[PDB]
Amino acid sequence: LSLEERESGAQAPFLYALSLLIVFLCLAALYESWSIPFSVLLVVPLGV
Amino acid sequence: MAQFFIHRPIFAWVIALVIMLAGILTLTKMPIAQYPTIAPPTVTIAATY
Amino acid sequence: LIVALTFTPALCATILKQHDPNKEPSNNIFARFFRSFNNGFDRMSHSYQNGVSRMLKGKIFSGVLYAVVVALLVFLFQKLPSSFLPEEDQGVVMTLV
Repeated sequence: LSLEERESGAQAPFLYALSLLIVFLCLAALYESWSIPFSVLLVVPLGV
Repeated sequence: MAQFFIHRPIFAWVIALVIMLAGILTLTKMPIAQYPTIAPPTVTIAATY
Repeated sequence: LIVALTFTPALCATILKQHDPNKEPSNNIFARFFRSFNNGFDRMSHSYQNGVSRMLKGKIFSGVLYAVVVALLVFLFQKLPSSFLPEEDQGVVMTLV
């Protein structure tokens, strides 16, 4: 498992950064505004 | 509907951009070859007298 | 079709701008080249309609032309050589002795 685990860890950061881009795009199509989505995006660290 | 997206332009840009990103992502993890797999299966048997 | 139904109309509404009803100067070097192209297609157009009109009138001629084009097709298919996959230089030669 030693050999397998090493490779697995590096990948996880990027999924977090991909999710953010997609969510911003979704927000914008919901409100029809490029800017509104930013307020919703700001709330995320508060939860964590 | 065209009429739907005529009045909601930002939404359309969002559909386009997502489809493009989806392509970009596949392009990094999609294999490359000259030809599609087209080799026929073959089995060889060997015996000695 | 999906993109055209969604992305293109949205783009047409925003990117395009209302036609200027009066634009008197309308002169540029690139515009001059286009104005010639624009008129050429219209010359092309009238001929096509006249051609069509004559074609509708002269049925025998149209029929003989169609027959000829079909005939050549038959002839030509028989005459063209055939193969599976075209030959390619892959930079290697195998010599068998």
